[PDB]
Amino acid sequence: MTYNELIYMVLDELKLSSDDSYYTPDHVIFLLVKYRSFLLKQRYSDIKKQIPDSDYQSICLDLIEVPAISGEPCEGSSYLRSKNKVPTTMMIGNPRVYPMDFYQGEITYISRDRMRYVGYNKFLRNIIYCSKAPDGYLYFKSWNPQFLHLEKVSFNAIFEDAKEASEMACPEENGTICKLEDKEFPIEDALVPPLIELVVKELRGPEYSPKDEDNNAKDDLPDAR
Amino acid sequence: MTNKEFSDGFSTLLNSFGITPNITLDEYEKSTFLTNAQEQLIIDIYSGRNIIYGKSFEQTEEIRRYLSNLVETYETSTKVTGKLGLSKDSVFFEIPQDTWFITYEVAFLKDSRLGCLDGIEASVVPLPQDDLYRAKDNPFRGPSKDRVLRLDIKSDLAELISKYNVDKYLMRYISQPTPIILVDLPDGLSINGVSTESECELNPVVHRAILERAVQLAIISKTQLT
Repeated sequence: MTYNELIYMVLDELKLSSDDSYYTPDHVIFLLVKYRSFLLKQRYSDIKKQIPDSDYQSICLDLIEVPAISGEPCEGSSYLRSKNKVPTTMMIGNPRVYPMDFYQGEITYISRDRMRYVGYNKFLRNIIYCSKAPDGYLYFKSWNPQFLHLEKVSFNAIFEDAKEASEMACPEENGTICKLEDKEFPIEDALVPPLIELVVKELRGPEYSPKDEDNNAKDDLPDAR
Repeated sequence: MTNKEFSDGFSTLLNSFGITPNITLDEYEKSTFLTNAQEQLIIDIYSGRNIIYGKSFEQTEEIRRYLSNLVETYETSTKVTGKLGLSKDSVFFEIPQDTWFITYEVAFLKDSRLGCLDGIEASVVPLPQDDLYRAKDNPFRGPSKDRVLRLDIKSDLAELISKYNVDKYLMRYISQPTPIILVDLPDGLSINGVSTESECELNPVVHRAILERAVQLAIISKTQLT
């Protein structure tokens, strides 16, 4: 399913069809993207369960070599990093950075804290490690100077913001899908009816609430105007 | 009832040329009031606003048998070329010019992008202009292989917004009734553009209801200042 189908299901359940409606489809996109992460955490955080393939998305990143701090000699070895800021993954799925082929290569996505201290094991000196720095970029680290030649990776994970990771979606065979509404929403069908129910409950009450409608330099909500 | 019977029964009901006070009308006023009663009655019946029936266009066999003789079906494949619409995939079709209300309305699609669903009979959904912007991208209420959006515009036109090409336009409407003219009118006079005698085309069942409504209209006409 696509963003369009979910959005218009929510709108039609709410009957927000007129262009002169207070709650636009943008409210629907916001609520859908947040309630998706809410439901996924509620279902896949208590105890470890199988996560379907629908909850995931693949972003494609372009890597650039950057200094550790600045251009000094003693400031440590350089890191690669994605050109643009990367979405934050949830901790419920199977995050994986792969070199444009999911079935090959070993690039390990680890925590920020762990990546401070990796590769000291002599047999793990050739493994590329990944983490999202507080800067918001995906930083790469390894002890094997060959890693700095890496130019492109794809990252598959259950990203915490469907909109961000869908905007960073990888080019399809036909070409890029410009409109977000024509892209595919990241959620299993078994979680779609609950998601629609939660969003529709969220906006049902506000839909029929009064407005401060008189232009009279006055607050008109206490009078239910 | 025939025109002679309309006239005679109408005179009898008004007690024309009786000893008590009464009303005598010319055949032209009989035609005027009978036509007004006819159109008012059938509009009220279509809209369901008649208290005596309280029923809509095809909601019972009674109303079916009343307005069965006004429903006409129309086909057209000619598209008006030069017009301004609210969508690139918008085509315009002319209305038969005698329509009052469109009750059934259908479009046939001929597009190579429809696979083996060519000629799919698509329902024409009349949409308000508020809903149009948010219905263009609707995948459940917008244009599709099974949906066409129709908007009324000036010059008696129908803007059909469709995702696929529209070749034909099938429609069923309530038609203009032939007025009730009881006498060939002199030069200059006419009712609904008709000058000669013109018999009611509805069923004989509703002719008497038309008669009593015409009588009440005449009484109101002659007794609205007294």
